[PDB]
Amino acid sequence: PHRTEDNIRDEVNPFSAKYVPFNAAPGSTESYSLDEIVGLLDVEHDMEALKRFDGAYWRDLFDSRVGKSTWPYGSGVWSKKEWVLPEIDDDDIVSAFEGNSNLFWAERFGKQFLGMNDLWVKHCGISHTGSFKDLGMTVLVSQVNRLRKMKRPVVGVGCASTGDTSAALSAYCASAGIPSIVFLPANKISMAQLVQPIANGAFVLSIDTDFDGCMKLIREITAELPIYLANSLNSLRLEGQKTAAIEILQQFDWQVPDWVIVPGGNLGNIYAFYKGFKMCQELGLVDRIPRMVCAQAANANPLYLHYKSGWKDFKPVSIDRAVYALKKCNGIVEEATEEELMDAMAQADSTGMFICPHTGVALTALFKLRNQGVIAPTDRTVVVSTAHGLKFTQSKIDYHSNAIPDMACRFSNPPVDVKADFGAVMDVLKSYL
Amino acid sequence: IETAVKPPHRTEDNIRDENAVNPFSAKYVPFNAAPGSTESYSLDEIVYRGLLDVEHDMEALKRFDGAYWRDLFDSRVGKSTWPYGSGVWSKKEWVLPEIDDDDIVSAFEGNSNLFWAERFGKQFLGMNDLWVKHCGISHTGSFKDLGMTVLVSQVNRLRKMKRPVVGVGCASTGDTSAALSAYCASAGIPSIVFLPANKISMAQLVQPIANGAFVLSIDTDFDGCMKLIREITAELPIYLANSLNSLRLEGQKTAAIEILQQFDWQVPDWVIVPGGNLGNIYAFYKGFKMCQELGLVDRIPRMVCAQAANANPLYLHYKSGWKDFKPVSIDRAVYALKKCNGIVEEATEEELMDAMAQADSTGMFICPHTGVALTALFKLRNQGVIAPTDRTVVVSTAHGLKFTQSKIDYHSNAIPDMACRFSNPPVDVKADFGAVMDVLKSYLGSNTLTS
Repeated sequence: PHRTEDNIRDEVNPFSAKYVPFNAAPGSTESYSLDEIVGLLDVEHDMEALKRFDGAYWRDLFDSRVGKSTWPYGSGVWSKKEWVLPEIDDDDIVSAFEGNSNLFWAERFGKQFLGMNDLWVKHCGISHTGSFKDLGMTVLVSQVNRLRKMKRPVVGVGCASTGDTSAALSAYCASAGIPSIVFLPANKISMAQLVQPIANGAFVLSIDTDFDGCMKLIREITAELPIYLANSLNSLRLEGQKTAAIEILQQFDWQVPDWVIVPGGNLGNIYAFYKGFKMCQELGLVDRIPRMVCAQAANANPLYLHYKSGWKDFKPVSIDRAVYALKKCNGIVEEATEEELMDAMAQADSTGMFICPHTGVALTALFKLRNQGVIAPTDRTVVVSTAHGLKFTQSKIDYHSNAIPDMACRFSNPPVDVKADFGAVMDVLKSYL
Repeated sequence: IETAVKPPHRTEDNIRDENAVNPFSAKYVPFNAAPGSTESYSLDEIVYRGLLDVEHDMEALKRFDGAYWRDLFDSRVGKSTWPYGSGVWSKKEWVLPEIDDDDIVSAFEGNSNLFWAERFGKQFLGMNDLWVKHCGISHTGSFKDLGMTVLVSQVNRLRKMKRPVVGVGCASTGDTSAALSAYCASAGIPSIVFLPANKISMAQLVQPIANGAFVLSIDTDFDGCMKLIREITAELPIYLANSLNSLRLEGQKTAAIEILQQFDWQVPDWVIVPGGNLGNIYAFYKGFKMCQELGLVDRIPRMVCAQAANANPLYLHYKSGWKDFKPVSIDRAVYALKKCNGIVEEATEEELMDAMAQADSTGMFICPHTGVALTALFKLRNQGVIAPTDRTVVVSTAHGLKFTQSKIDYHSNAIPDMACRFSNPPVDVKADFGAVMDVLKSYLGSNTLTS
């Protein structure tokens, strides 16, 4: 007769968190009940309250929740609730038990292509929406669900993008029965790109105008209707995303890896991991944080240049957080060309994986840093995969059919045509074998 | 009191640290018979006297009580050690007891997400304890990975014992082939796909291709193809994917053990298994059964085999009380369903799709088979067979991401001979505040009279 929510409702909160200006002096502070958006905001937890419990207490508390199907600890994010949204009521949490993603030992690729024996991939993309964003959306949508119930007018959530952010947002909104709206220029509508929000019941508007005319319409609409924008409560999603780092540690029985390579499409990622590794060390779960590499596609943004110039010319798509993080962990930034990224992807896939392009960027960077002697053959290294390879089948098909203009596709493995003659078949097989 | 761990060591070397007599073993046995024949797993038998089944020495296993097994397995949860980091190998003693960890080929498959379908359960079925076992949320996006790690590990073992095995072959284009080639690539074992040229589809073969499989586009049909395969394998040491079929079930059954483990060893009332491949339902039965026989739990759940309408004679036989059943091979499914007081139900193409759209509307992103499973669940709910509070688990065998075209077609009302009654296409609107505000107002249902 009872659901898991009842089961746990059967059992003062010392923990809390608040918005704070990202990296400031004694500054100000906002509440999560508010919709502040700005200087970027950062979520700050009461470290004083948390330090009242030692490292062993936190390691054990979290480990005791591993493998459970209870509410809401069955989630890799909520199993660390005290460090994410300490004050939310379990009744408001919107979760699909995201997290607890596969931590894969890349034995063959590590050894055959990098002379490594301890290379791993954190498959954040192996989840229900096929994206790392689910970790952040469970937090954002839960908070929105909380505010909604406190009768703080919130008729729905809005979004103006067509990628993974939108897919994860609409999936969680649908889960809580919260209206989800997607605002897009008609010429940007692609059934393929919108398959998830669409399947998830989102209200997708094909507006006859351009991006600018669209942003203008959104601003006007949200100005008169209680509709929060996806990338508005951006700071909140990092609280969910940072648990992936805590998870890596937990999965290694609380041993800190030497290197963690994070593909930086969204530069908030690297900061989220840093935030997660950092909270673990500050609270004594572990004694150190790993050095991190921000792997970027060539010419994606000025981050790589600044890194090469020792950060000297850096002045606070917003690389502030990434710079801060990399500085704090003696980090590094490396690039990968379109062709390196794709060839690395084909090489990884040839060893049995089925990765996303970003992971190709991460592995290219790993290759380079290996040659440069920065990363040792025996360094325990973790590459973060943020999206399921299945989302990039067209790209793989193009590469393997040598259909990518201005690229050799040197590792393509197209089907081999052969006549239905025992002799002919035996000959091609003989060569292959 | 032990030597410090070496930095050049991998988790595989790290566990080689072990030496007495292994009390556990398994062998091929004729499926469902009386006292008799047997063959080793190192052998390549396929039929007997016809299906083979893997039998474990229950005598040896029963020497350890239920609590010992529950605790041994639970102690491996959340670990990244070799090979226990795998949801399959964490139950090694019950899968391939004699294989050496050095021969195991694994990508730490298993430990898949067990999701509480709160909203769908309550809103569409009046249920409070409905769950989905996401076997499809894995590296190849398929449930087959649980079986291929076992099959490819065994093949890898036989290969190293110098028992000639130059590679593995396959004549299909679906998930089986994707999982097979991924694991083969992982062990550096040649993988070959034999297909008629007219059946080659880059989209259907993206994984074996990306995984380095040797894909042959043969100018002939299916029959000419099977003939060629029969000939090739007769002169070359190449095992066929669906040849060592029995072995795959050993891996697949761990999904059932995992469901129990995830519910803190509490047996669900119902488990609904979409039966495209009829071996699935038997694998789950095998898993639940072994847990009860060894005392981990004291009962098995009742099961439902959810089939697409007219997929095979299983549904009919079930309706005729199995009376007319005479031993693509439904023998295993029948046996299992009989053993657990099981049920068979159907779903039409449209019911399956509508159910899929309804499930997705609550936040999921399921495969068509899950639609079949939910349609069956709906029916059994109406019939009163399944109670509103029954702890029920629906098994999803493939990631919804593998069926985006299908969803796109349905939501764009482009599926011939179907209403697509729950399609949710994008809504066209003019760039006018008033216009936009009007559609949103309607959507948000902010009217008090037509609320």
